[PDB]
Amino acid sequence: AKDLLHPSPEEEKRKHKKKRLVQSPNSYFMDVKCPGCYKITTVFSHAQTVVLCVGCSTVLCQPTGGKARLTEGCSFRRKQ
Amino acid sequence: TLDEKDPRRLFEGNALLRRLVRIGVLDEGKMKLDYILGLKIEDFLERRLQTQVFKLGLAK
Amino acid sequence: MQNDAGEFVDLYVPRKCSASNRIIGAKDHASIQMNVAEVDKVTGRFNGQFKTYAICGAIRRMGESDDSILRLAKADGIVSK
Amino acid sequence: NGEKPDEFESGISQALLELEMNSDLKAQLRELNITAAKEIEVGGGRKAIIIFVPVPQLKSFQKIQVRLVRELEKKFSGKHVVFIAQRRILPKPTRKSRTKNKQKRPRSRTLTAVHDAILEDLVFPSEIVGKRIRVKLDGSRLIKVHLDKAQQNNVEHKVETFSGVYKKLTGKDVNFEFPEFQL
Amino acid sequence: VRMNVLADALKSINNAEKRGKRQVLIRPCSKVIVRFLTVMMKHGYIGEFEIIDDHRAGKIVVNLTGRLNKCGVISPRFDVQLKDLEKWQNNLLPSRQFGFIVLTTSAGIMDHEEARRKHTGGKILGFFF
Amino acid sequence: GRMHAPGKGLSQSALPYRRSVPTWLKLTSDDVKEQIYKLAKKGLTPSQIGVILRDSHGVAQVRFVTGNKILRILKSKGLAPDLPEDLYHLIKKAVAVRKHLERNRKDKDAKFRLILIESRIHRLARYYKTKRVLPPNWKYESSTASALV
RNA sequence: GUUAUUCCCAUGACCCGCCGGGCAGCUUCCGGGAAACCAAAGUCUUUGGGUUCCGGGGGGAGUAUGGUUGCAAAGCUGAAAC
RNA sequence: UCUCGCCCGAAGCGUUUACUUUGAAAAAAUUAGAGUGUUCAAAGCAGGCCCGAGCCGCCUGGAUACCGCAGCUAGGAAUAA
Ligand SMILES: [Mg+2]
Ligand SMILES: [Mg+2]
Repeated sequence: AKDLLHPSPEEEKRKHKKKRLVQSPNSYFMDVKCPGCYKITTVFSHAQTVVLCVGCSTVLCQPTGGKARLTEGCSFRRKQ
Repeated sequence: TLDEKDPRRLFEGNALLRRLVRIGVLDEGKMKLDYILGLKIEDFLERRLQTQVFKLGLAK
Repeated sequence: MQNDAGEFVDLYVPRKCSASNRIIGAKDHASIQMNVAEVDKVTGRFNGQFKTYAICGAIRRMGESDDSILRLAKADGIVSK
Repeated sequence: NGEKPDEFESGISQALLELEMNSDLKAQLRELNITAAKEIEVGGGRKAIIIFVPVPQLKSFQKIQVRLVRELEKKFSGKHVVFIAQRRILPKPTRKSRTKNKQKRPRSRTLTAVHDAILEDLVFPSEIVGKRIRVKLDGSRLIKVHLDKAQQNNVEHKVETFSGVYKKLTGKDVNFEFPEFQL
Repeated sequence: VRMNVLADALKSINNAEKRGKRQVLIRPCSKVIVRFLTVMMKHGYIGEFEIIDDHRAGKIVVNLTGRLNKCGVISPRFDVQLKDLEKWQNNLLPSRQFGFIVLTTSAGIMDHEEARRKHTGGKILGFFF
Repeated sequence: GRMHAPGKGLSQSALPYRRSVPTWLKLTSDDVKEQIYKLAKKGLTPSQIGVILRDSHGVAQVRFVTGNKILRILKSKGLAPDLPEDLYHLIKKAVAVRKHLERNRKDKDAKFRLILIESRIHRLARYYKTKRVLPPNWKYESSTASALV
């Protein structure tokens, strides 16, 4: 015997993105809070463009297969 | 093979059964099509002339 | 099986399995009739009664029986709350 | 447009006019309007009030309702006040209705799209997460529907109200559920 | 690719019954597939089931009873005119009073013998026993 | 798997069940559209325009935040490229592989891949003629590819 | 949990994972198979997922003859008597 | 729509089928089948009863059925277009 309706939330993180029952994706929005002048930047984690802020005007994310990584002293959270 | 309320069954199924009564293969009771299926070859060998002659005597 | 005359002709009822609900045949000699005992109340003494489990062959081969016994004891409610 | 609004709605329609009187809803309810309402018992003797909303004007009932559900409860009994809109349920064209020289039909006016959007409307302060049509061993259908965990206690007591309201609107046997929200 | 999705479903239950499992999944839905299981629920060969609402096209989780030996689909869906079902009675179902056949009649999805009570008939969905 | 290469990977994206954005992204549909006119004035793909909002400006899928889709938004006030982008990109490399064959008329691995890319054009011509957004007189031989980079 | 730039700072290098698709393997009475064997050669008399090419006792034989292509060598299509 | 003589006819007079069920429509003959002791049977459409002539005689039978596909009409609106 086996369960489908009530699996474990341990089990379903492990399973693939679109292979679970609700299929909600695995990326997140991250709150890059650069010390540039004032601005909190919402930026996609699995990004593809060089996310250049408009105040400080430098790099905040690297385009990388998978997910971006941050440059120097940039802190973040999730908006939920 | 046919439905229950089939009037083609009701005229053909009855009249076949009445034919079996007018020969006397069956009883005058059971009027169902499955009781036709319960028949055999020895009823017909009884209802031939010589065996009813053998049942009405003088046959020897 | 009963007819329209309600007649008992049918020979025996073969032991249908517990997990599979599958019929155990006559010559299926890998069947099993498991029997786990009742215990009492607070005393923890043997009740003179028990509960009977019957499992079929293909469950028994594939290792499936061990999930089936303890979950049926759970379906009894005799191994966990 | 051939309306004369009745007594309990007149108690309702005066209450909104009483809310734009030098409170936080003055220029707001000067640009917010009326459709209809009803007065519905759920649970026996405890009656839940609901009102109806013009559909382009829903966002005025949507962005501003949390203080507004407090206010209208002050004027009405402290009983349950839930908000839904005016949905024109258009039937499909059957072959013998006519070809009435009508348009296509939209899918904001059709049945499957209508009454799933009222489950949206009832549970406003909490986003629904997942419905489960559990098929009971007959011709009956449960709606076991997941709900958010963020505003959970806000929509804790409302679930006693909701199943009674959604059967009179729609005719469906629901059961709102509180599990976790799972990212 | 993905075509005739009733044939998709009735291999999932068949492979889970002959494996002997407890509950299965069928990753698309249809009002075809809801009403076909509604035929099987009303007769009781399979237990409860429960449709997980995906906003695109849901999934079905069936609590198995364990009765089924074969749940199939007639693949091109031959049309059925009446007095031709006894042909399909001899052909498909194993005995004379076991099994059912699922028909697509003028007033919905029906049962084998419920179809000639309606005396309408229609196209096939499949067979089960 | 796929059409012209037997790969059966599964790399897709899925929208979650959750609807329009809950707390942040204070950004109206009129404000989304005014940014999105600005992007396609600067000359970017609708497949690129969706990327631009998605990383940089915090925006989710535009279907929720506007009620509409970015090409229907685009066509409202006339910014069309007038040759669709499925047909644009496949032509944009079909010119190059013909050009690469013009200095290597022995690279027959590249010759076979031209057949696959010419396959994909004339299938996609058949679809766009069926929705009537691409008119029935339209053709594709050699030089239609060239000036339409 | 180590180790290399210089040490946060990134990636390297292994170590224990979970995901996807990939070439393969081990075992198993899922069953299938005439058997060898097969996770597909399974879900088949409890036979109907969609779809293309094909075999019908061995010989004569891809032979004779036609068309058709090839500069040619030969290719494709293909009998019959017995 | 009550242009015609509160309900009815009729009148504006319909995006189609496919499919399904009824309804028509068919030539018999042959076949399934009814009925009939042609002496039974294959047949055939025959006969059955009263009146000692006597009544310018009675009664019933010579059925029913499937008639592919296609065309037609009226019901059914599931699946597939
Ligand atoms: Mg292909
Ligand atoms: Mg092929």
